[PDB]
Parts: sequence; C-alpha cells; structure tokens
Amino acid sequence: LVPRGSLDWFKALFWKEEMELTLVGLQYSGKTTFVNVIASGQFNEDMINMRKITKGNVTIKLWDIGGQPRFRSMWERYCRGVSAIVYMVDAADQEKIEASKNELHNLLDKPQLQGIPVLVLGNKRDLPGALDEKELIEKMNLSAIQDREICCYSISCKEKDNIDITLQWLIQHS
Ligand SMILES: Nc1nc2c(ncn2[C@@H]2O[C@H](COP(=O)(O)OP(=O)(O)O)[C@@H](O)[C@H]2O)c(=O)[nH]1
Repeated sequence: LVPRGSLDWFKALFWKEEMELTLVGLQYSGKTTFVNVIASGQFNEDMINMRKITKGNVTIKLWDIGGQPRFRSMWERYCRGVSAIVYMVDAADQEKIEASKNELHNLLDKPQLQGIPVLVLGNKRDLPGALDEKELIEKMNLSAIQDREICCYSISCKEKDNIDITLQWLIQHS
C-alpha cells in the first residue's frame, strides 16, 4: 500500500506519463542529484554534455547550460518538442545567481522553445540563507517572462523537500 500523497506515490504517477522534458541549469545546481531522487536511483542514460535519461514513458534531456559555444545552438534545438523546461538553480550560491538568470533568459529567447512552460527550482533550500521562491522570482527576474507559463518552487534534493509538488506540476504539464 503506497501511502496516497507520499513522495513514492507521486514518483509512480510521474513515470507512467508519456512526456519529454528538459532539465537544465548551471553545473552544480543539483540536476544529477534530482534525477537520482525522482528516479529512485534507477534509470537509463545515454550520452548524445547532453544526457538522454529514460524511465517509464518519460524522457529527460539533461544538460549543463553555459557549455561549449559550438554546441549551444545544438542543445537548445534539441529541446524543441519538450512538454516543459525544468530550470535548476543552486538557491544557496548567491554569486552564480546572475549567470543563472542570464542563461535562463537567453534560453527562453529561442524560437523553437516558444510557449513551453518553465518550472524554476531553487534547489538546496536546506542550506542556511538559501533564497526562497519569492526571492528567486525577484533575483531571476521571472516577472519579465510574459509569453509563457512560469512557476518557481523552493526545493531540497538532499532533504527531499517539495519534490512531491514538483512531480505534480510536471504531471499537470504532461
Ligand atoms: N546541501 C545540498 N546539496 C545538494 C542538494 N542537491 C544537490 N546537492 C549537491 O550539489 C553538488 C552538485 O550536485 P549535482 O547533482 O552533481 O549537480 P549538477 O551538476 O547540476 O548535475 C553535489 O555534491 C550534490 O550532493 C541539496 O538539495 N542540498
């Protein structure tokens, strides 16, 4: 009996969805850690920087943003058709926020990606002084993003905090 409403409950629901997503953000933001949590440490991975993660009916295109200039266009074009963009931010690394913001805004400035919902995740909320979702909406200038649905949650992969509401949001955007 999988406690209804538990994290395992949402994980099960999530993986059965036929869904493509991109998971992208600066290196060290917690993207690999996040996949490991939501996939319960079991998933398929194929290199394609870019990783194609598969589990259930779900495919995740995982990549670190701000990589080689020659591959940037290729990675952003590889995101065409996804149901959602999940943008991971290290909410406790104040000095990387400006780079994180600028890469997000440059990404959402790409044509093939028009209208795709974005979920910004302020990861590492467990660390003292980490930005909360209100502060991140502010520091990331999320209000400037007007041609799409954008949402922002404060989460902890380490303490498995708000991972459930993240899965629910993703399921809603199948
Ligand atoms: N304190 C804390 N550390 C985290 C959290 N999530 C990930 N990390 C750590 O951040 C470091 C980089 O994480 P990683 O998943 O490799 O980031 P990636 O480069 O975006 O894939 C690792 O040491 C993780 O354990 C979190 O929620 N809290």
